[PDB]
Amino acid sequence: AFENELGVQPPLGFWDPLGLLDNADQERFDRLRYVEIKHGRIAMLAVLGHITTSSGRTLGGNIDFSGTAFSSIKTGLAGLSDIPQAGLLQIVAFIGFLELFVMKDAKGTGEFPGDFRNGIDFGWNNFSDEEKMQKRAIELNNGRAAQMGILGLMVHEKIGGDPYIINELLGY
Amino acid sequence: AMPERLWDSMVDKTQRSKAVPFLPRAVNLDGSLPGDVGFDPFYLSSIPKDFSGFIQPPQWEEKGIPTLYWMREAELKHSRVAMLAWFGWLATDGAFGVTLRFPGEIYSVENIPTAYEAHNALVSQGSMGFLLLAVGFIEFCTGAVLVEVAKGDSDREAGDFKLDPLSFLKGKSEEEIKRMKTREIANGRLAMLAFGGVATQTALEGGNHAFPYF
Amino acid sequence: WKDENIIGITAPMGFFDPLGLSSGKSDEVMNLYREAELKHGRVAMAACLGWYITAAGVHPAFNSALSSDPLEAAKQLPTVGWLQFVLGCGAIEWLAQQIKARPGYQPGDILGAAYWVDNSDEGWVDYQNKEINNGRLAMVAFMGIFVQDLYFGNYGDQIFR
Amino acid sequence: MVGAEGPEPIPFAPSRTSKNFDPVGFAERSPEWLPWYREAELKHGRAAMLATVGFVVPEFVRIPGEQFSFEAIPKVIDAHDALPESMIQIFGWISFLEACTFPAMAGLGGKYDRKPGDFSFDPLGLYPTDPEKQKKMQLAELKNGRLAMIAIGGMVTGAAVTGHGFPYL
Amino acid sequence: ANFIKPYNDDPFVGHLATPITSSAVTRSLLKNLPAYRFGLTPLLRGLEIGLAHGYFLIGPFFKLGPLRNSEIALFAGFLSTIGLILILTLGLTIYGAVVFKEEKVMSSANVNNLQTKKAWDQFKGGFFVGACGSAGFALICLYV
Ligand code: CLA
Ligand code: CLA
Ligand code: CLA
Ligand code: CLA
Ligand code: CLA
Ligand SMILES: CC(=O)O[C@H]1CC(C)(C)C(=C=C/C(C)=C/C=C/C(C)=C/C=C/C=C(C)/C=C/C=C(\C)C(=O)C[C@@]23O[C@]2(C)C[C@@H](O)CC3(C)C)[C@](C)(O)C1
Ligand SMILES: CC(=O)O[C@H]1CC(C)(C)C(=C=C/C(C)=C/C=C/C(C)=C/C=C/C=C(C)/C=C/C=C(\C)C(=O)C[C@@]23O[C@]2(C)C[C@@H](O)CC3(C)C)[C@](C)(O)C1
Ligand code: KC1
Ligand SMILES: CC1=C(/C=C/C(C)=C/C=C/C(C)=C/C=C/C=C(C)/C=C/C=C(C)/C=C/C2=C(C)CCCC2(C)C)C(C)(C)CCC1
Repeated sequence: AFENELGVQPPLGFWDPLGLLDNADQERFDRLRYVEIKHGRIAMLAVLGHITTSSGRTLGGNIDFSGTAFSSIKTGLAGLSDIPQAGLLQIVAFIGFLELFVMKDAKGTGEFPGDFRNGIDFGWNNFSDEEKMQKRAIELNNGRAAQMGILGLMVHEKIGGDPYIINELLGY
Repeated sequence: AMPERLWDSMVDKTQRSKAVPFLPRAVNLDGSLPGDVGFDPFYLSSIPKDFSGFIQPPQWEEKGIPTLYWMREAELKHSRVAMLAWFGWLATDGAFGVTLRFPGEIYSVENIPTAYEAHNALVSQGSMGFLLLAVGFIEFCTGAVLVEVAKGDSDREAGDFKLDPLSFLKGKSEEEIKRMKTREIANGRLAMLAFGGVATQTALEGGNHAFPYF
Repeated sequence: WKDENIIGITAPMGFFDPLGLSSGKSDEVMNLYREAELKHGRVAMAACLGWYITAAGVHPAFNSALSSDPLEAAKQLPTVGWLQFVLGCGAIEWLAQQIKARPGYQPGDILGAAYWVDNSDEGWVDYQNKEINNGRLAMVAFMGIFVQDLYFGNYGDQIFR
Repeated sequence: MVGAEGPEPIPFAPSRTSKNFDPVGFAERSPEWLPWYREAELKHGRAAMLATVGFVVPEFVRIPGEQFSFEAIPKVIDAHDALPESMIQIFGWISFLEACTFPAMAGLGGKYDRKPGDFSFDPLGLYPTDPEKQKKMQLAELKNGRLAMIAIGGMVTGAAVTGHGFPYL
Repeated sequence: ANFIKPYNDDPFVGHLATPITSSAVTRSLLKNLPAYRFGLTPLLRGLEIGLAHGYFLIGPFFKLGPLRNSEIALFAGFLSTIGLILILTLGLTIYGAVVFKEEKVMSSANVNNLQTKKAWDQFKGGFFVGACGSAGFALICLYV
């Protein structure tokens, strides 16, 4: 049923070990696709906002009026308590306001789950149908690989000193 | 697992044991033997091995004892020894009023205060070593029969020896014999656990060596 | 696949598969499972044997260490002494991929014994069960002795010694 | 699911029901394990019902003896580690009862005539005559056992958190 | 079970099919060695072979040499690997000059065949390039 879709490719093939798709309709799957993409779209950006801070490139000046600085705040989970409280309240209300209104398919004319384009074509018909299925799988596989990356970066920074468990070998 | 299981040739999935009604009855148990309530939760009667092999090895000739038969013969001997041993352990301790001891200084109270130290004390002396030889003669003269019954050449019941010197049972109806036989078994069973009690307590850290051993 | 791959089905639990990890799966993902299981057992059987010999005292080349979680993972040098070993197992894996892309191949038959036996000689089926049943007992046993040393200090026998 | 009773009208607090409760499908996958599953579910429920009241009564009663007392042990959560001479002993006698259960487990399934969980244990005589009341009777044991499995997991975990008396509040 | 049968179901042929002769390890291994690999120009067949031999022939000359304990221990022996390769190549030239016969008809549909005079010459020259180059490669790898 769902064995020939975007998301199925070598080496593993159709990889359903637990068996969630043995009793899935179209509606059951379309929820699984729509959000595994969404989990990946967070994690791919969670790689980008994260590497550039541990490499040291920080925003110029102080953060606010009252004088907290971008360079003082550490990378990882320990930097969440150095940001002010009202600074965290602006970020969460942003990503709240994001998903409530503008990450949304309001016209109902989405071609697939994960489509937020809302009927304003950006050159997607420029892509041929094979090139369409290529780019949709690259986002997903980088989505799936970044999830295990950030889950790496969160667990290794809690256990060890730096998150970069792979840069730890052969000299940091 | 694809052979025919061994649980079927020795478990009889039609009836249930009187003792433990949730288990099915072992195949060799019946109501035939005295003192039987179908009690075999570990299915020991059902082991298809020849336990006469211990006396004579199976490579001597074709031969086979029933497993149930060898068990009854054991249980009677375990009963008889324990009925005398529990009784003899207390009687030399003075649990029946009189401290019953053999004549002579060596078996008196001063050399052996209670029965608990009679095994180690008599073993050094030799009286223990002598009784080992005296039992040895009887066992050898009475354990050869197990072989005969295992060759099918005898119709003797388990634990049956023509030992009735006072003629308790000559001419008794099989109902009378079976009831008497059940008494050998029920009193023997209680005395197997009585001796296991007395020998255990009397050997822990506390525990006296008086008639009551608690 | 369950009815054609009888190897592994024994008396304690004829085809023990609770949780339905095996229920309604294609051959290719099933054949992966058997080839994974056989590989895990083989490594664990060789690890158990290699751990007991280093534990018992006989550790021959340079006379370094008795406890063998120190010997390997803090102590043995990362740059060469681990690089080569993993490289040497990598050439065996590469060789086994050439083994797997041939006709008439079993899930775990590197030696290619199916060229002399069709799996219907019970002695062959029976002996194979010996390898895989042991392989299974070795996977749990290596995990038991690894947790025993990762957490405690004792790395030898806790049951008999 | 058919024949073997147990799924009945009790609304779950998420908007689903227990009219046929098998989310991950243990009935359709390996149904040969179904007599082992019921037999497991029972023994987990029977021991949890006894251990629930087993936490009730050692607050106010305390059977005569110096070894366990309020002055000896105030916190009944600590009766486990501070009476180990009684702990191995209860463990030893349960092993005699669990050992006579093996041959019933060895033919659990179609080979032996008995239904799982069903000891021939009725001294008092309270299991009724006909199916209408008997299936209702077996069903009341299931829910009371399941209510008691989740109960003591909340009672014992509560006492480590709160460290208080019997309703924990 | 039997793990030994007549090779290619020919009982009278003088060969035995054992796990040392025809097992899955020895089949896939030998089929991927350059003297038996499908899809190789006879130059390439000789190149690879030479690339793998000149590299280890280095070792016993540099270590157990007559000048092994000198400041020119690496030079002494490298030169003597080249002299060993010159003798081996010389055995390859003469072998093919006598085993194979020149072709009359320009007819040549298999230019890939190794067991011919033209290809053996290419196979011989590839051995000499790969063995002198691998002798020079670990001259760099040991100079460290
Ligand atoms: C270990 C205890 C146990 C066992 C063996 C069973 C066994 C069974 N239950 Mg049951 N149940 C239990 C506890 C248990 N129950 C509890 C506590 C509740 C209350 C929530 C229920 C409520 C319940 C309902 C409402 C129904 C069943 C039904 C069934 C039967 C079919 C389902 C099945 O095969 O899955 C059981 C198979 C298992 C392998 C047991 C599951 C054990 C899992 C794998 C443990 C994993 C962790 C778990 C989620 C606990 C979370 C705690 C923490 C780790 C997060 C089967 C006889 C159905 C029935 O009667 O069918 C006729 C039915 O309708 N159960
Ligand atoms: C890598 C380990 C591994 C793998 C891949 C397998 C795979 C397999 N086993 Mg198997 N097995 C294992 C370990 C493994 N087993 C161990 C350690 C035991 C001893 C209990 C067994 C006992 C066993 C029996 C008796 C039988 C099989 C069978 C099978 C096959 C069918 C069942 C199935 O599809 O499960 C797929 C398995 C997996 C996808 C991997 C398991 C996933 C694990 C990680 C879940 C949790 C692990 C565990 C709970 C960790 C806690 C314990 C401890 C190690 C930490 C399948 C090829 C059956 C067979 O041979 O059919 C022909 C069969 O009858 N197995
Ligand atoms: C997972 C398997 C495993 C791993 C990772 C190691 C790792 C280690 N062992 Mg060890 N060992 C193993 C299994 C393993 N051992 C087994 C099964 C034995 C019994 C023969 C030994 C016997 C042993 C001794 C006595 C010593 C070590 C030592 C060592 C260290 C140096 C490597 C060495 O000299 O090995 C030596 C042994 C081998 C290289 C053989 C193991 C590999 C087997 C499976 C051979 C299979 C190869 C392959 C299948 C066949 C291809 C070639 C063949 C056809 C000719 C290193 C930490 C030393 C050490 O660190 O002590 C503290 C040491 O003194 N090994
Ligand atoms: C998951 C995303 C994520 C999260 C939670 C963080 C978290 C953090 N970053 Mg970081 N960062 C990330 C992604 C992330 N980063 C990316 C994407 C980049 C580069 C553009 C950086 C570059 C960066 C710098 C240069 C600095 C931080 C800093 C910080 C800290 C303070 C917050 C701040 O000023 O944000 C700064 C956020 C940005 C500069 C860019 C945010 C970009 C977001 C993720 C885009 C997603 C929403 C977007 C509108 C989606 C577009 C959809 C479109 C189709 C409409 C905090 C620990 C500061 C600090 O103290 O360092 C420790 C600091 O100086 N970050
Ligand atoms: C299981 C039975 C049993 C055993 C093994 C013993 C063993 C012992 N008793 Mg004892 N006793 C028993 C029953 C037993 N008693 C009974 C039932 C009584 C009371 C009637 C006594 C009364 C008694 C006294 C009064 C004394 C002992 C003493 C002793 C000790 C030394 C005796 C000695 O060396 O043998 C010497 C005795 C003999 C060699 C007698 C012959 C025994 C024959 C050979 C046994 C075979 C016949 C037997 C009845 C079976 C018949 C055949 C069978 C097929 C039916 C020794 C510890 C002495 C001691 O140290 O006290 C502390 C002591 O003074 N016993
Ligand atoms: C003189 C004077 O006045 O100057 C002072 C003023 C003042 C105010 C003091 C100053 C300051 C500090 C400022 C302005 C600091 C600003 C900080 C800022 C602006 C920080 C943004 C973070 C954005 C994040 C984390 C985005 C996360 C985005 C996330 C987590 C997502 O993944 C979004 C996701 O959406 C996708 C893509 C798709 C959806 O399907 C799923 C979701 C929704 C999950 C200065 C600079 O010092 C200057
Ligand atoms: C014009 C405008 O205004 O907007 C446009 C801008 C633009 C650019 C066109 C846009 C776009 C598309 C974008 C931005 C797409 C971005 C995609 C992105 C950023 C995809 C990352 C994947 C990362 C992965 C898979 C990492 C895995 C990493 C893993 C698994 C690791 O191993 C981590 C590892 O760390 C450990 C644990 C240890 C170390 O030993 C080793 C390393 C470090 C390796 C938008 C959205 O259209 C908006
Ligand atoms: C706790 C005590 C217990 C013992 C001591 C015991 C021992 C033996 N079991 Mg057994 N057993 C259980 C309990 C016990 N089994 C349980 C709970 C199950 C269900 C999981 C179970 C399942 C099977 C199957 C499926 C088979 C089996 C057999 C034998 C066999 C003879 C071997 C021989 O001598 O060949 C012996 C000694 C096999 C048979 O009869 O044929 C080969 C066979 O298939 N069992
Ligand atoms: C012992 C053993 C074994 C074996 C092994 C071996 C035998 C190996 C070998 C190896 C080798 C034997 C290697 C080789 C290598 C080589 C090389 C690495 C080369 C290189 C080269 C180069 C790179 C090039 C050169 C050049 C040229 C040609 C031209 C000019 C320029 C140059 C110089 C650049 C086994 C596994 C069985 C098992 C275990 C044991």
